[PDB]
Amino acid sequence: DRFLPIANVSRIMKKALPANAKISKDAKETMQECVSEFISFVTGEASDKCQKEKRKTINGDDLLWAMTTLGFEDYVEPLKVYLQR
Amino acid sequence: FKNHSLPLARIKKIMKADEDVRMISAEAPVVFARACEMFILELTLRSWNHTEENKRRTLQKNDIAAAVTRTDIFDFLVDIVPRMDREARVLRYREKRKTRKFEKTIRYASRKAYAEIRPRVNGRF
DNA sequence: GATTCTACGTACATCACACATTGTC
DNA sequence: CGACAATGTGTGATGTACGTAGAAT
Repeated sequence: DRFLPIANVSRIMKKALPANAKISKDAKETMQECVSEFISFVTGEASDKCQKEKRKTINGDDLLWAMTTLGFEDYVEPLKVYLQR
Repeated sequence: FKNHSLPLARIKKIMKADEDVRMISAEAPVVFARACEMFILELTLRSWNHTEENKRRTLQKNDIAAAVTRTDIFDFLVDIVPRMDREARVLRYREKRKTRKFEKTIRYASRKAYAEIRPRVNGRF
């Protein structure tokens, strides 16, 4: 319950790799731990900004400002497009 | 279209581990879904470069560890892999990592009471 | 050791709606 | 400023999609 489901993480990893490729199980476990820790990293930064801006609800723009502050800049712009709902 | 890959409820649980989090918009789990997906993609490719550098067809943990240690955007991971402000924030992140609560915590017990009272069909409202 | 495959068994998604939240006045 | 109004999100119970656990290839 402390990490993301492993089947979905592993399938996402497969989508990035050729069909002939293989993935160690230890690598799958490490990858799922890494993504859960990345989530908590960005969430802590977004919460820092929301406290600094006297807000209590966490929104997408807060997440993206956090991710930009954390160096994942090249992630932001398509995620901005994904936001439109 | 909007039937997502990974579960949103799990992202919410992982978020709620931070005690400085009160309300989570519906936008945030949907954003994090694709954010994590793209993160997986980048990290897997960065590690696959090293796997190819060892002429191997299998991705093992040491490949990911090398990929982590090569690039600074994943410096926060150095504590989890076997190996001027942003770095201080990374250490703040490490300190917050120790203080994580995954226990079911109620924040707006009024909403809880109303939910105990609301009319529910098949458990649904 | 790592993938497919099947059948369990779990945890995700879903609901309505009183007030917390927001930024605007 | 701090109140108005409008927009929006926390909260439990449950069926059922879906991830999990093992052998077998």
